[PDB]
Amino acid sequence: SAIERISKAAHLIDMCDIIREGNPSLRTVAEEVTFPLSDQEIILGEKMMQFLKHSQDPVMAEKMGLRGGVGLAAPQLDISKRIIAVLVPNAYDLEAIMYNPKIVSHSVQDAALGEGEGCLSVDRNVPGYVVRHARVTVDYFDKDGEKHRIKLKGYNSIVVQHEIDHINGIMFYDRINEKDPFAVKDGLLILE
Ligand SMILES: O=CN(O)CCOc1cccc(C(=O)c2ccccc2)c1
Ligand code: NI
Repeated sequence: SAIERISKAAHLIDMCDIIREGNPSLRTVAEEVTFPLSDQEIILGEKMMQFLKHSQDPVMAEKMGLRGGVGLAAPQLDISKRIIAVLVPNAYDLEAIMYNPKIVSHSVQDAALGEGEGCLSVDRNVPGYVVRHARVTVDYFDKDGEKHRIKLKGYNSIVVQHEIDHINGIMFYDRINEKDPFAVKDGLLILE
């Protein structure tokens, strides 16, 4: 069991735990977690966040051969559960382990990072503007089953949507304009 070996106290998540394109799991819709959470589900969220911090540490990332990341979703670890971790640097602009996250409202205005996007499960560069909602209101539960409702914009908004896409089986390039990858449509805000 992926969640079983990953949640072992001694286990450190690394690139070898992250599945890549082709693996059906990344295109499957993740199952919601029930409350109360099991100890493994709590530990998993903590392991995921630990990985993000390790991936953002020069020495640590080097040692473990880690790709820098600002977010991670359980499906990427071959665990089909609606659990995601986000860690956006400013200490941190956003630090959160989210259970059953859901977008409950979104702006009509769209947004896209001017540099495009990349994915830990994608070993290649896919240029283009990843079209997302500029702003989103997200509901999620923390490890204690406490509900949170937050509003995100700018970079944080993009990052959370990218991870939520993973628990719904969507990849970043699925939102890039096939015709013109760098086309600027009315209402699209380019971030940079
Ligand atoms: O699912 C998780 N991953 O694949 C890890 C990466 O997650 C994310 C989430 C949102 C954006 C990106 C980027 O590619 C990026 C673009 C410009 C500036 C900074 C970041 C990566
Ligand atoms: Ni990704």
